[PDB]
Amino acid sequence: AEQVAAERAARKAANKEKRAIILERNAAYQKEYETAERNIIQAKRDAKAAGSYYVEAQHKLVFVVRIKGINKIPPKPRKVLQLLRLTRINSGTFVKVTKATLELLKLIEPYVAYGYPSYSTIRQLVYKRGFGKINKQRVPLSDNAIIEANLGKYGILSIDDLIHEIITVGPHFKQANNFLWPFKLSNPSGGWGVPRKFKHFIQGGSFGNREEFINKLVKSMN
Amino acid sequence: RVKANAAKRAEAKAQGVAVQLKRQPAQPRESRIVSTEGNVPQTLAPVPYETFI
Amino acid sequence: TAQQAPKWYPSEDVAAPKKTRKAVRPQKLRASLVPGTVLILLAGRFRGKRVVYLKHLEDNTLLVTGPFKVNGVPLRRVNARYVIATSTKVSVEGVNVEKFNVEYFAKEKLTKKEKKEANEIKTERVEDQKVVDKALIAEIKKTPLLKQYLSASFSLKNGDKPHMLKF
Amino acid sequence: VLKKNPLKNKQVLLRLNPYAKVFAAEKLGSKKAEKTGTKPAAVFTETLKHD
Amino acid sequence: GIDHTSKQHKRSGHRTAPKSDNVYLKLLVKLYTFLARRTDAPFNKVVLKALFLSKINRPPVSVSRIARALKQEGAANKTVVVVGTVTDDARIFEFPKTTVAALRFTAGARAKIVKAGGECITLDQLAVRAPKGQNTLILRGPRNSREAVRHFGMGPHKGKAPRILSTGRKFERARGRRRSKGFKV
Amino acid sequence: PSRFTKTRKHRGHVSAGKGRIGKHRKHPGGRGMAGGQHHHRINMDKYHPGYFGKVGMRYFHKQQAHFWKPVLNLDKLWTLIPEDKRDQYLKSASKETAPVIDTLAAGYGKILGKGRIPNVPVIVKARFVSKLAEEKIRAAGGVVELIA
RNA sequence: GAAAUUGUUGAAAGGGAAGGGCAUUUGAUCAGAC
RNA sequence: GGAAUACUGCCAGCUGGGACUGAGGACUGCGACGUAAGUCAAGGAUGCUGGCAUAAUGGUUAUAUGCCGCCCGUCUUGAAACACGGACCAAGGAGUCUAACGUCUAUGCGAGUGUUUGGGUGUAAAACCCAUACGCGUAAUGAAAGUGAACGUAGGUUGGGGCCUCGCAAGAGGUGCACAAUCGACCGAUCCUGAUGUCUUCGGAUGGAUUUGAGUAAGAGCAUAGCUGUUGGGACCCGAAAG
RNA sequence: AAAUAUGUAAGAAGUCCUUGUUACUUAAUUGAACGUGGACAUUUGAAUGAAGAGCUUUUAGUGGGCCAUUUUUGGUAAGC
Repeated sequence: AEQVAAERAARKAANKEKRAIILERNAAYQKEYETAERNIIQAKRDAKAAGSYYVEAQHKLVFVVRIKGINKIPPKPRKVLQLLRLTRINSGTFVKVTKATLELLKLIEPYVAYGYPSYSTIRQLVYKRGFGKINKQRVPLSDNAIIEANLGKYGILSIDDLIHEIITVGPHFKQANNFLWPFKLSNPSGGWGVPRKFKHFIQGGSFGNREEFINKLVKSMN
Repeated sequence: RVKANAAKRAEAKAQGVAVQLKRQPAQPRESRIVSTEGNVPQTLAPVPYETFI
Repeated sequence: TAQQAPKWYPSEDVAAPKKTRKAVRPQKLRASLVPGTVLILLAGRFRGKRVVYLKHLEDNTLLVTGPFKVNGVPLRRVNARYVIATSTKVSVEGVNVEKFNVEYFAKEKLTKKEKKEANEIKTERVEDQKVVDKALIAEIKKTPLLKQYLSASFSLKNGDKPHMLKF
Repeated sequence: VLKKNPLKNKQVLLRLNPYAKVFAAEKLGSKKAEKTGTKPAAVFTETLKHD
Repeated sequence: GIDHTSKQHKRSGHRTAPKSDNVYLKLLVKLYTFLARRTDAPFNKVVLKALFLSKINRPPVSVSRIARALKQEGAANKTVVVVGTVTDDARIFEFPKTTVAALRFTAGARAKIVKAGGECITLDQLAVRAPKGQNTLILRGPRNSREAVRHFGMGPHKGKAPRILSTGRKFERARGRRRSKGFKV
Repeated sequence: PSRFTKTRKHRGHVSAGKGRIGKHRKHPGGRGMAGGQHHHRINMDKYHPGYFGKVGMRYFHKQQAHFWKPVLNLDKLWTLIPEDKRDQYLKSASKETAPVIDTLAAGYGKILGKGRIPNVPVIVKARFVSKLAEEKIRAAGGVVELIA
C-alpha cells in the first residue's frame, strides 16, 4: 500500500475534469449573457424603426441594503427586516421581485435603499464579500468545492455558477440566495451623495428605489 | 383546488411533464411592443389655477 | 514548599517555521535613473552635493562618483531613495566600472573591545578613482559650465517649492 | 487562515474561474459590436421633438 | 449594533458531563463518548446521553417490565440494557433466561435473573459484546409515578393533589371542596 | 455551610438581594396565617380548597387501635412464606399438604384481592378478607380460615 | 508601634480651589536583555 | 450628409505614489507557468544593510501642554442640586441558628427503608455491632357505619427514541420503553335497579348513570447531605408614641 | 362607507373508493360516529425566514412610573 501516487493521480484526474466542466459553463454563460444583452439593445432599434415602443421586461431581481440603524423601529418593519436578514446597518441581500415581496419592500422603504443590480455589481459582491451558510456557520467561499458540496444538488458547482442563479432567477434561486450569507458592506467610499439620508431618493434623500443608481452606491460600499 | 390539484397530477402522469401543482404569486410583467397606429401620443401639460366658485 | 508545582509542563522543543513563500526578485529602479545621470544627494556627509551615477550595484544601491577631482566625492554607493535624479546627463560609456561590487566595499567590522576614545585610506582605492575620473572629466569638458555645476552645492532658496521645481 | 481576494491577486482569480485566462487573452471586456444602419420612424422623431 | 433575533449566549440547556463525582461513572461515560464519536451508531448516542441523566430521570426498572419487554413479538432473545437501576418484583413467579445490562441491580434482582438461568452484566461488557448495540433494547422506567408529579400544576378544576402534611377528615375537605359547604373547587 | 450561600456573594451590593424599592421589611403581609378569608384569598382558594369550615361529625376519645387493620394484598401473599421454603410448594400443587399463611403473625388485619396468585392451593388465616379476594384464593383451590 | 494630625530637611507646582482621564515633552529613578 | 466630443455604463485593461497590519509555524489543500525537471505573488514576511548594545528604547513617578472631567451614597418619573447622611482616621459593625416543610441535586439500599430511644462493646462524648418495636411507603374512597383496586397478552387508536429484517443507498415492513393526546376496563362514594333465597325483613345478584375521588392499570420509596424558598421564632441591624 | 387594524384556510391528522359495528336516528342498511381493505410521496400543494423545536419545575425583583410623533377627553390654558 504505497498510497502516495495511486489515489493522488486519481484525485488530480477528478480535479482536472471538474475544472474542465466548469470551463464550458463559464463559456456557455458568456454567449448567453452577451446574446440577451444585445437582444434588448437590438429589439429597441426595431421598435423605433417600426414606429413603436419596446417595453422591456419588468425587473425580476433587486438588491436591498439596510440604511437605518437598529434603534427605534416599529414592530412591523422590524419583523420584515428580519425576514430579509437585514439586522444591521449596511447589510445586503438579494430579493426576488414578486407581489409577495413588493409589499414587504414598501413597509421597509424608510429604512432601506434598493434597486436593480447589474452583472458587474453582483459578480464583484460574491467574489469579494460572498459567504456561504455552512452548517449555520459563515464560511468564505474561496474554493469551488465549498459551493460544490453544499449547492451541488441543484446543479451549482462554482462561484461563477452561483452568480448565474442569482442574476437569472432560476428554479433554485431560493436555495442559492439562502446559501449566500447576507452581505456585510462598509459605508460608501465617496459618501452618500446627499446631505441628508433619511428622505426618499426622489426627495433628495437616500432611501427608496433607485432603479440603477444602486450599482454606484453598492460599488462604493463594496 | 384539491380537486383540480388531484386531477392535474392524474393527467400529467400519463406523460410526466412536471405539471407544477403549486401556486405562484403575481410575477413581474414581461416585455411587449406597444405600437402607435392611430394611437399617436398626445402631450399633456399642468393646468393653471382657477377658483371655480 | 512555597509554591507547590504545575501539574503539566510545556514542551521545551522549538518548532520549525512553516515554508515561507516570499521569493527574492530584482529591484526595479525608477525610469529617471539612467547611468551617467547627475544626482543630487539628499542625506549623509555629501548632502546637497552633485554627483554622477555610474552603476547599479547588486544590493539595490547605486555606484556613484563626484568626480573626486571636481567636488571631492569619491567612488561611493548610495540608495536610490536618498538622491534626486536630474535631467543632466553625462556620457558614461568608456568607463571601466564592472570591477566594483558589494565585496569591493568591505568595512572590516570592528569588535566591541576596540572602543576608540578620541580617534588610513586603503591602498588602491586612490588609483581606481583616478582611472575612472580621467575618462569622466574629459566627457565633462564637452558641456560648458558643467564642471562648475558639479562643483556647487544644491540648496533650497527662499520661496522655492520642490513640488514645482524641475531637476 | 486568511481571505485573499479575487478582482485582484490574479492567482486567486484563476483558482475560482478557469475562464478568466481566455476571457483576458481574447479581450472580451473590450469587444466590438457589428454596426447596424437602422433609423427610427418619422413618427418617433416628431413625437420626441413635439412640444 | 445588531438586532438580535434570539437570545445571546444561551447555553444548550442539555446535560453533558454528569455532575456526580463518582469516578467509575466517569469511566463509563468516557468509554461511550468515544464509542458514540467513532461508531456512527445511534445506540451509543442514547446510552451516553442516558449516562448523563439525573436520578428522577432514571426511574427504577423492575424485572416485570423486563419480562413484558421480552414477551413482545421477536424480542425474547434481545439483550436488555437498562441505563439505571434494576429492582425486584415479587409479583411474578416465573422468569425467562435473558441477560441484562445495567448500572445497578438489586440483590433480589441479581438473585432473580441468576436463579432463572440468566447473567447480569455491566455496561462495559455490553460494549465488548454490542459495540453498535446489536440485538439490544432500551427500557425506561415510569417517570410520572413519583409522588411529587401528582402535585404539579394544581389549581381550580384540575384535581392535582394539594401539598398536605396530615390528611384525613377536617383537613382541607371542607368549603371549597363541596357544594354543600360553599362552592366546590 | 456558610461559605457556599449567596450571602457571601451579596457582600458589596447594597440591598443584599432584596430590592431598592421593595425595601425588605419585617412582616409586610401579616404574620402566620393571616388573611385567609381576606387579602390572601386567591392563594388559599387555588392551593388550599377546604381550609375553612367543617365537613362531618366529631369523635371523642379516639385511640387508633380499634381501626388498626393493616392490609396485605393478594398480589404477594408469599413474602410471608420463607424464600428457600417457597419453591417446593409452587411446583407441587399437592393436596392435604398445602401451606398455612397466618396473616396476623405477619401483622395484617385484612386481605384484599389485588390479583393473580399462582394456582397452587394454600390455606390463609385472616381476620377479614375482601369478597373478590376470597374466591380467587378458593378458585385456586385453597380456603380462607377466619381468625380472631 | 499603623492612620488621621504635626515639626524639620529635600524635591516640585501654584493669576478666584484642588484632585482625575487620553497622549506626549521635560526632570528624577528603574527592571529586563547583552 | 459625414465625423468628433460630452454624459452614463463595462473591461477576469495597463500602470505610479502614500498609509496601517506580518496573526499562523515541518508536509498535506486549491491553483498558475512549464515536454519534463522544476518554479510561484498558490491554505497569513521574508531578504539585504546600518547604528547602538547603553537608561539609547521601554516602565514608574512628578510636572508642563492640548482636549475633556460637577460629589459620593440614598429615596425617586426626575439629583451636581438651594432634597437627606458624610470634618478626619483606626477598630468593631448588620440575612444567622433551630423545629417543621416545597422544588432541584448527589449518595446508598430498594418493596422496602432508617445502627446511634435503648442494649452490647470500646484505644471511651469517637469507631464497631444488635433485637423487639416504631414512623414513612407498598391502598384508596366515603361525615360515617363501611367496602376495597385485572373481561382482555393489564386494553384499543395515534405519535414516538432505541432496536430487528430487507435494502449499495434512499427508503420499506416489524417491535415499539419513557412520554403526549384520547377513548374503554377496574376500586371507592352519590343516585338508581333489585336476583337466588329468607327470623318477611334481612341480604345484595346483576345491569346502569351528562355524578364524583388528592385512586388501579407489573410498585418507588426511605434515609442522609447541599443551594435556594416558606412558616414560627429577637429572625438582617438600629429605631417609637405606649402597656 | 374607507385607511390602518382584526378571525379563518392554503393537505398525509388530506382526498377518493368499498363495506363492519351500534342500545342513537330514519318509512327504509336511511343516516351519525368510529374502524377494516385499496389508490394517490417529493412542486406534498402560496411567499420569506427559522437564530434549533416542544415541555416542566422552582424561585427573585417589580406591582409610585414618566416623555415623544400620531389619535383623543376635561380645562381659557398650563412644564395641568
